[PDB]
Amino acid sequence: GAPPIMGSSVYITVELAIAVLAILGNVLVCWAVWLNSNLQNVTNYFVVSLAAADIAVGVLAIPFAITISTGFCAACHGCLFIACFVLVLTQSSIFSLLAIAIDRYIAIRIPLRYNGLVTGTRAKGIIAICWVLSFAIGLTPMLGWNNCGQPKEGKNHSQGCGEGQVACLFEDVVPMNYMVYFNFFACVLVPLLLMLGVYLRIFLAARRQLADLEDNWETLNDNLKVIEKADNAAQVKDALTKMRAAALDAQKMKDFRHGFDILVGQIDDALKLANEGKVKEAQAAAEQLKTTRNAYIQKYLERARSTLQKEVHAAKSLAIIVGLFALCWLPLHIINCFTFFCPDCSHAPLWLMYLAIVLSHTNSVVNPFIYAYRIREFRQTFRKIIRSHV
Ligand SMILES: CC(C)CCC[C@@H](C)CCC[C@@H](C)CCC[C@@H](C)CCCC(=O)OC[C@@H](O)[C@@H](O)CO
Ligand SMILES: CC(C)CCC[C@@H](C)CCC[C@@H](C)CCC[C@@H](C)CCCC(=O)OC[C@@H](O)[C@@H](O)CO
Ligand SMILES: CC(C)CCC[C@@H](C)[C@H]1CC[C@H]2[C@@H]3CC=C4C[C@@H](O)CC[C@]4(C)[C@H]3CC[C@]12C
Ligand SMILES: CC(C)CCC[C@@H](C)[C@H]1CC[C@H]2[C@@H]3CC=C4C[C@@H](O)CC[C@]4(C)[C@H]3CC[C@]12C
Ligand SMILES: CC(C)CCC[C@@H](C)[C@H]1CC[C@H]2[C@@H]3CC=C4C[C@@H](O)CC[C@]4(C)[C@H]3CC[C@]12C
Ligand SMILES: Nc1nc(NCCc2ccc(O)cc2)nc2nc(-c3ccco3)nn12
Ligand SMILES: CCCCCCCCCCCCCCCCCC
Ligand SMILES: CCCCCCCCCCCCCCCCCC
Ligand SMILES: CCCCCCCCCCCCCCCCCC
Ligand SMILES: CCCCCCCCCCCCCCC
Ligand SMILES: CCCCCCCCCCCCCCC
Ligand SMILES: CCCCCCCCCCCCCCC
Ligand SMILES: CCCCCCCCCCCCCCC
Ligand SMILES: CCCCCCCCCCCCCCC
Ligand SMILES: CCCCCCCCCCCCCCC
Ligand SMILES: CCCCCCCCCCCCC
Ligand SMILES: CCCCCCCCCCCCC
Ligand SMILES: CCCCCCCCCCCCC
Ligand SMILES: CCCCCCCCCCCC
Ligand SMILES: CCCCCCCCCCC
Ligand SMILES: CCCCCCCCCC
Ligand SMILES: CCCCCCCC
Ligand SMILES: CCCCCCCC
Ligand SMILES: CCCCCCCC
Ligand SMILES: CCCCCC
Ligand code: NA
Repeated sequence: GAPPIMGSSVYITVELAIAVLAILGNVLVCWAVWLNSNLQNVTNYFVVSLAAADIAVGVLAIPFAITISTGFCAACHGCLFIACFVLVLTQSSIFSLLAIAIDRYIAIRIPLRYNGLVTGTRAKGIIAICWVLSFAIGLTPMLGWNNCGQPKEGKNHSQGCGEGQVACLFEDVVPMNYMVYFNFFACVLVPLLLMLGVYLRIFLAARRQLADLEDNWETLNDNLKVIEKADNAAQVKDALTKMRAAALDAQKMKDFRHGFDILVGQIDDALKLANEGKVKEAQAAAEQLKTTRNAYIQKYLERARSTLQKEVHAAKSLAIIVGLFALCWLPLHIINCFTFFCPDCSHAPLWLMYLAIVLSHTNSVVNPFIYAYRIREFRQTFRKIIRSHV
């Protein structure tokens, strides 16, 4: 086989390239949120926590990955810290992605309660708790779920390690049952399936809200046509009963309120005429509603639709981030499943292990590109920072 330094040189060069780009792009994200008060909202506090975890991949996890590739002699607990630190950063990423999804689900489900429920102060406390939990989950092997008690004595003596020392190789110190059942199934796949569930629920909520606005609108217009081609008070009365219910529903901001006030008032004016049997006076009064609709109600309808469409576009952008996380991490998890569940299978070759490691690290480069492409407020801020400060 080719001298191992040759494959190592390629691996290390690739890891350093990824580290440089992870740091630069994620620093830009943080700098943008810092500069632009329009980016300073609770959603973007989780974006910043996620960017911090990605900067720590370039600054720490990649140098650790380079180190552990050598199989250097180390105290087994020092070795575990180097092997497991990236699991803390990845767990922190999962908590941030889950928080973003739930945040967007609260914003679309109860918009009026959002600002008083989801505050900056609460977000900061959740981020701190999530970072503590990420340390506890990713460094669980350091608590004694590890192979330090069953060292590879042949590798230890071949590499010349001292006493209490092991050849520091990931799959010699970190148990595969930890990596498959605890890390992958419980701590990554369950949260990814939950996020999939939350985004589903966001898109279902948006679609139901957009459908309800269109139905209210159509109830308005159809009942207007019922009233026109009507032939007695009872008919005009029944339609105006529908319209009034529909109009109070659409209502649920001074220029807005004046609109629904006029409309409801006109509906009651025409209701009083109908109840008095005055059918043509009722119909004339109902014809008035058309100018209230054209001048106020169509404006509110188009603004509510535009807000919901923006929320759908934003939820697609954030879900793409989750999909790219899944694409970059699953290969390594799936290889661990083959290693663990298929002892009769040939182990994935080294070149494939290193490709899957590098792919996982590339995930710390991509988020700044998704933001620049998909989110106008980020792209415009990145442009200002690059033109001005470079
Ligand atoms: C990547 C780049 C674009 C930016 C990096 C920024 C800076 C701050 C990186 C900092 C790197 C350090 C944290 C690296 C730590 C390296 C440690 C883990 C190396 C350990 C090697 C060691 O212990 O020596 C080996 C022998 O001592 C052993 O065989 C005997 O005990
Ligand atoms: C995010 C996505 C949209 C795009 C991601 C792009 C991905 C595929 C990264 C591309 C990099 C590769 C084309 C090149 C990497 C080649 C590396 C993995 C070769 C390593 C060879 C190897 O096995 O060396 C290690 C061993 O020889 C041993 O010495 C221990 O280091
Ligand atoms: C602020 C940032 C830069 C601090 C980074 C400190 C890092 C590099 C320190 C903290 C704990 C350290 C480890 C502690 C113990 C051991 C076991 C020893 O047998 C080999 C070195 C090794 C594996 C150390 C490597 C360096 C290490 C990982
Ligand atoms: C999430 C997307 C990108 C799917 C990627 C699936 C990857 C991880 C799959 C596709 C084919 C798979 C390989 C197919 C066959 C073998 C041979 C066996 O002896 C060890 C596992 C190994 C080497 C598998 C590892 C995982 C593998 C590389
Ligand atoms: C993509 C998300 C939603 C699901 C993840 C699917 C994972 C857990 C699946 C996909 C392919 C599966 C593997 C397919 C084939 C084998 C070989 C068998 O001898 C042991 C089980 C094993 C190794 C499976 C383990 C679980 C596995 C890796
Ligand atoms: N299985 C595994 N191996 C390694 N590194 C060692 C690659 C290797 C595997 C076998 C061998 O004999 C020599 C080297 N890093 C690893 N990182 C992860 C990981 C992180 C998150 C999910 O899986 N899994 N993983
Ligand atoms: C991109 C800047 C320069 C890139 C670094 C060059 C890579 C050469 C370093 C080789 C060191 C190898 C150490 C031992 C590896 C053996 C692992 C089995
Ligand atoms: C918002 C600021 C981020 C806060 C980060 C602080 C994290 C401190 C370290 C966590 C301590 C947990 C210890 C559990 C693992 C012990 C294994 C040796
Ligand atoms: C296993 C599910 C993975 C599916 C991937 C979803 C991503 C879709 C990509 C379309 C939109 C991408 C926007 C910009 C792409 C830049 C990539 C660096
Ligand atoms: C070896 C380093 C790998 C980093 C690859 C990251 C890809 C990010 C997407 C860039 C797309 C830019 C297209 C511009 C037209
Ligand atoms: C402010 C952080 C700068 C840290 C630079 C650390 C460089 C680490 C070199 C490791 C040498 C290990 C060689 C073993 C003999
Ligand atoms: C900054 C406030 C401290 C946060 C306290 C974390 C509470 C931990 C509760 C149970 C821990 C379960 C860890 C799973 C391994
Ligand atoms: C054999 C070395 C083990 C070191 C573990 C000592 C620290 C206690 C762990 C407390 C974790 C609390 C985190 C909050 C859930
Ligand atoms: C989302 C699917 C998760 C389920 C994957 C579980 C696979 C268990 C594999 C058992 C293999 C047993 C091998 C014995 C020879
Ligand atoms: C990084 C994940 C995608 C990798 C796709 C490559 C598939 C080739 C697998 C062949 C390896 C077979 C070796 C076993 C003897
Ligand atoms: C705007 C409030 C968000 C604060 C998030 C900062 C996260 C920093 C954690 C650093 C841990 C790296 C090891
Ligand atoms: C309100 C915006 C504040 C930006 C916080 C920057 C956090 C960067 C921490 C990176 C740590 C990596 C070592
Ligand atoms: C006594 C040698 C092995 C002990 C391993 C300690 C690693 C954890 C300390 C790191 C501190 C983080 C800043
Ligand atoms: C600039 C960052 C330097 C990368 C750290 C390389 C550490 C490799 C250690 C080899 C252990 C014997
Ligand atoms: C991979 C993104 C490239 C960023 C271009 C330069 C921005 C500099 C940020 C400050 C360190
Ligand atoms: C575990 C991550 C969940 C974060 C939820 C988002 C805000 C809720 C505050 C009441
Ligand atoms: C592997 C399941 C997670 C995928 C979620 C992506 C949403 C489009
Ligand atoms: C259903 C799980 C039992 C199989 C365990 C296989 C571990 C090699
Ligand atoms: C024996 C090496 C085959 C594949 C090399 C890696 C592809 C990028
Ligand atoms: C210049 C960095 C060299 C990488 C470690 C051998
Ligand atoms: Na990450």
